[PDB]
Amino acid sequence: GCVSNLMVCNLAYSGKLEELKESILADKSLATRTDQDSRTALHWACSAGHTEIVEFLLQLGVPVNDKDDAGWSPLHIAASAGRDEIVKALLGKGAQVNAVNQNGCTPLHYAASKNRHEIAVMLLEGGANPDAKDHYEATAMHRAAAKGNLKMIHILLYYKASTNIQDTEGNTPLHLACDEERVEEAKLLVSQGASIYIENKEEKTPLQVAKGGLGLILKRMVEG
Repeated sequence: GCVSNLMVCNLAYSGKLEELKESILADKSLATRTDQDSRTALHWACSAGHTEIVEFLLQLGVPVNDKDDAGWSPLHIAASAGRDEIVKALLGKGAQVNAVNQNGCTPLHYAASKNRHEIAVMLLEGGANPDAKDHYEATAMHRAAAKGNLKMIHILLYYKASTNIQDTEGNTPLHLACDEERVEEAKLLVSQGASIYIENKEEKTPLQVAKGGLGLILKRMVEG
């Protein structure tokens, strides 16, 4: 099905490399032409996951940090959709790992909440701010802790993410982990220095916010 009023974007999202190549080579201008969503063939290739296509466009010299209408860079799209090989190609053409979309999110926010382990690594290895805050001042850690993506928390801690940052509801990742009971998560978060003392905009602490059986575990981990 057609995703664009622009032929090339369709060709790209569909995987018609030969055709696409015929066109672009015919009108190099087509590699940068925008559509109804302000997207180029790059955006659509990244979305659909056509690596070969991304690489041809990249080597043609098209821009790698151009945002569509919602503020989505190709790296935003490659990250959110699990295109590991494409994320690699983008970082190798200098894609800005810290670009923010309209919603205040970086590529790492999406890699982190959809559990893109190998892609989170690439981003963080590529200079991604692990403490990047959205519009609610929430970080990847906030997400991982909430959803209890344990392997992801490990990754974010290896890359030096803060554990004691506060969203606009005054909540730290450890708050979130406790609120949703994430035992191993809330343990691990505090074994790396998450405060079991700090209060949200409800003067509540992580312990106050957890279902007894876990608020105790934590206090003894730190106090005993």
